Amino acid sequence: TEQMTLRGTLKGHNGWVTQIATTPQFPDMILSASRDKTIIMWKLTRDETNYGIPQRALRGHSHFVSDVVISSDGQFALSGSWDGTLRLWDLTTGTTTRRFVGHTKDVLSVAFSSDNRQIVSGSRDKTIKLWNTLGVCKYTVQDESHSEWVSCVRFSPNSSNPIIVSCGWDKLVKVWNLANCKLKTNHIGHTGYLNTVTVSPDGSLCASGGKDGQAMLWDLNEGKHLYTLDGGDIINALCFSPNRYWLCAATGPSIKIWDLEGKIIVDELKQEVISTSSKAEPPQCTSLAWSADGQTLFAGYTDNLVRVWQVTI
Amino acid sequence: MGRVRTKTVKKAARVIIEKYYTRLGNDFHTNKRVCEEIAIIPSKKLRNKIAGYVTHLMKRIQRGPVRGISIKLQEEERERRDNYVPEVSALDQEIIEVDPDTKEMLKLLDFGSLSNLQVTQPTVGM
RNA sequence: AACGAGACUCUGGCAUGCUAACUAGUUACGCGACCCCCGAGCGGUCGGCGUCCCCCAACUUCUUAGAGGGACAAGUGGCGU
Ligand SMILES: [Mg+2]
Ligand SMILES: [Mg+2]
Repeated sequence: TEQMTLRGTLKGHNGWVTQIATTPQFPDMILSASRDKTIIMWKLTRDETNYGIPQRALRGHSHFVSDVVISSDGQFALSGSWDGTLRLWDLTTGTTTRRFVGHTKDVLSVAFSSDNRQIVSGSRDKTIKLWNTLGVCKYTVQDESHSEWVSCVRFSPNSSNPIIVSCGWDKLVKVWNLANCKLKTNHIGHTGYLNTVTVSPDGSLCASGGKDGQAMLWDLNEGKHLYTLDGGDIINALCFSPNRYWLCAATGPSIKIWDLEGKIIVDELKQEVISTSSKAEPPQCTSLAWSADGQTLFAGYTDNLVRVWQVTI
Repeated sequence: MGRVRTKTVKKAARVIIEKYYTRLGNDFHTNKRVCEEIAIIPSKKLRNKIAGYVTHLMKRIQRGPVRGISIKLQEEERERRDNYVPEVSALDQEIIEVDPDTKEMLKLLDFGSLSNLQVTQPTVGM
């Protein structure tokens, strides 16, 4: 039986942990964006007395850091914060190489191309923006876009003809041809705003969740709606699997991991159960990331902690 | 000290909740932006105070309903209880039964079945 | 329902984030020069002092002043019909 176990916990932050990103190149370094305006790059010392130390704090941002992603080579990082600016870092020293100015409101999401050639950003301006990798504005989706906050944008991993997909606060999942930057199709449903969106590594499904609490699976090839999983409380971040057919979902205080084959829950990752003497008892779950080894997942919470969960047999 | 909010803040927060109930959450830094985008507050301090009272109201609406804001989700749970429910049934057992001087009364309007009796101690408090 | 209180305006505290500056500067070395060995050394090369002189050097940390941000009893524990 495949089970999950709490290996260790990482400390060093001061506010909420908002994003976690791992690269398949270096299996011993993690990026963690937090609400204390810093981005911590970790020294993942695999011991068990602790589990990791912050290696370097990428500083320089005037508000919350909402999104971060590592490049394909492991030498750069892209970040998007709540002052409208995007930053291209250097994982060797710091020294933000290029800031991507141009927005009127906070920057929510950020995503990197398959070859790290274009950049995409969604903000609260109801504007999706494409950028050259030199710090200039390539294209802007001004209208036919969402009517509310564009909460998340992602690239498809396919070399076969290219998709980008965006979810918003207008309870819609919109999909775009990347060459043309026009709409391909709509996706209706999801009563309530949308928190996240993701594409499977095979580039064939989009698992979208939000306030509703139900994770919906959409097909990127058929242009239909496959099926729905009621995730229970609420969905913060949905992430697919690197070497399995699961789907990890971040509910309020828990993490729900489905076997998609017969669409059945495998586990409910609940932390410790102190009798919290009033009010909302547990620190809620913000983000989660699967390691390229497919063996351990990292989860960033709202109480300044980053917890590890290892697959055990 | 102070920290007592004014009617201009409380009424604004109550209206903001009663219209945009589904956009508001439990954290302050998001309710701030929501109220910033849905309303027109002509100051930043007032915006923060309104968004801070909205959070304190939301933390309560998750419990029992407050008595100044009416939403749709919390009205159905009243409506669907004000219509009949299987907790209630009919008159609980339809073999209800009486005492004398009621049978003596019922006899004066022609009733004749399905009753009982009892006689008490002869006056109060004995 | 109205006035007064509050809200409001100026001000003090914070930004290694933005905007940009020989009527403000920093650092760098181009420097060049003075001086002392005060260090290894020779005294030179390396350094140490400079409101001494230059840069069509790179920058805005200190100075200036604009735009935004940021604090809300928001978080946690008690006391509260
Ligand atoms: Mg009155
Ligand atoms: Mg309290």
